[PDB]
Amino acid sequence: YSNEQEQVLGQIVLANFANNEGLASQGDNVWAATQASGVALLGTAGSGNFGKLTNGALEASNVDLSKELVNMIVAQRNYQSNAQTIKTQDQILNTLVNL
Amino acid sequence: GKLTNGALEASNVDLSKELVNMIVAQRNYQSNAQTIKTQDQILNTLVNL
Amino acid sequence: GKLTNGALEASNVDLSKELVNMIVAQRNYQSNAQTIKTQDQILNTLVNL
Amino acid sequence: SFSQAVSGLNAAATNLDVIGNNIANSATYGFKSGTASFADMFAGSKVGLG
Amino acid sequence: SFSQAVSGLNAAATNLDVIGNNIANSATYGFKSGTASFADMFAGSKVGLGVKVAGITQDFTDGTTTNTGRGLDVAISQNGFFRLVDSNGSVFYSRNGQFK
Amino acid sequence: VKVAGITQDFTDGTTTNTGRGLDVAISQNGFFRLVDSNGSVFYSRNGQFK
Amino acid sequence: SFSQAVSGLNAAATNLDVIGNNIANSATYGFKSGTASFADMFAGSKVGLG
Amino acid sequence: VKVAGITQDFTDGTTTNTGRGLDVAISQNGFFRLVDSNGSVFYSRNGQFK
Amino acid sequence: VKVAGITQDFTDGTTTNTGRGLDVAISQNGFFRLVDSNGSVFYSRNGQFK
Amino acid sequence: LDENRNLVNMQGMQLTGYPATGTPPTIQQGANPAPITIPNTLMAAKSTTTA
Repeated sequence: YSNEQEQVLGQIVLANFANNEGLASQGDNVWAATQASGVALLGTAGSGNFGKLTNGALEASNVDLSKELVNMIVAQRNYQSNAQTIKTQDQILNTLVNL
Repeated sequence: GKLTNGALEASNVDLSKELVNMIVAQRNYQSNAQTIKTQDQILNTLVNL
Repeated sequence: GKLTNGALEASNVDLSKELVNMIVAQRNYQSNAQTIKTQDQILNTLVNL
Repeated sequence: SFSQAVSGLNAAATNLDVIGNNIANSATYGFKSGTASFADMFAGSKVGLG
Repeated sequence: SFSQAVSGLNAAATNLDVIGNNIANSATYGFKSGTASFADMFAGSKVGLGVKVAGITQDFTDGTTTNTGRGLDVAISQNGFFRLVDSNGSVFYSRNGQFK
Repeated sequence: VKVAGITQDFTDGTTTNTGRGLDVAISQNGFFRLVDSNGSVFYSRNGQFK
Repeated sequence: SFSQAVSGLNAAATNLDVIGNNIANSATYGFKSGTASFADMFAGSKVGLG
Repeated sequence: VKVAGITQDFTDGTTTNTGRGLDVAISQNGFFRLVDSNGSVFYSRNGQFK
Repeated sequence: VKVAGITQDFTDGTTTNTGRGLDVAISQNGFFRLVDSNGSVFYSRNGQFK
Repeated sequence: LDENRNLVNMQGMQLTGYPATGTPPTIQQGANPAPITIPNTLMAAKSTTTA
């Protein structure tokens, strides 16, 4: 303020959940607490089970491309393996039906 | 704010920070394109099965 | 709009956008070959029966 | 029948899809990576269901 | 299927393009760098559906006040915008003070 | 299925630089009304003239 | 796309050209220095065009 | 690595005489207090007034 | 192969002289003990003290 | 920020937090959070009570 003072227009409120992985994503990068996901269990940013709030910083993408670039390949090879099964299933059924 | 006479304002764009980001952007685009392979292979896989 | 004396208008088309559309068109069209083929094979079973 | 296989096939696709999203979400600022978890089935007989 | 890839692929392309614009505008005086901000999408299931671009946000942190010596060249130091008009009557806002 | 119509993305592209005199650009919505030799009338956006 | 890169590149070409002319005329008498002034370009979208 | 911050070394410089009257230097800790036209309060160490 | 673990090296580095008063450096084994906000006892070796 | 002068993200979601009351204003510790805002108002001249 211009009168060598300052108000307090609010305080940022966090939300710590005892249970996790129940937070259902809702399209945009937001989560919603559901049944058995736990109550909101509010709490300030200072103490307890909460973390510091660095100013001017942003979270990373939490993904390392080297890890999924090979999981993709192994999942693919699994996919053609399945398809060979289902190929065999189609093949088997095929011989019996034409017989 | 104040108005300084006889001067202008730069572009505030630093090249040392943008060239490094462009490498990551390119490799990320390549990795995104890599999924179309598996995906196209799966489709072919679903079709040729 | 405004004018400019000495200039030309581009084609407002992007290849990087367009090729991947062409891939899904290649894959999507094929995914329709399978329905017509399985729609005709079944009929071939009936006539032979 | 197809049950022993097609379900797994679907599972496989999901296992791929959850990867692809992570590939696409590699530039967002608030993302968290995701994987899949599976589980077998058993009927009255001791043969798996998929 | 393709939705998880192509949409995200589009995002990546867009990112590079804005980066290029920065490189293409590192010399223009009244310019502000812009960066993309993304956002995922979800259906009713637990699987994702790719990424949509959410916004092209500029960074209005002021730059360096390089001088030229001409009288009709003024520069802002903090929050503010020159108000420009056109022949038709529409209004605009800018920060390039290279007047004439 | 169908084909509702064939549309055209009318988002104007880039304005290049050629230095020639008889070249004109349209920065926003706006068209050039041209006439054929017989007297017909068409509308175009090309800035190539001589 | 190539549009923004080409525009920036042939803008920097003129930017080098004006400096070259200024250097080459650093000894003439009735000479006034030269400088280039650029201006970026946007279409109807939110992403720039160079 | 995270940039913890840019610290400043607040030792005093070398006292240099200039012969003017509107100029004062501080030998140890302390700051001049200035008021802006907008009423803001700032602090400084260069003693050279007008 | 696993990763049996990450091992830190605990050799003492050099000892830069910056000139400030509110800063120290340990010469051998020993760690500064710090407590933030709520609780917890962390250990450090950096000597830059606000 | 916003025309309604609210702490809002890239999708129209107001950030919620502890409100503040009193003079001088101070926050609460157990109140249900309300959307945070940045009013462009003016401070009132509060007379001296203690010294």
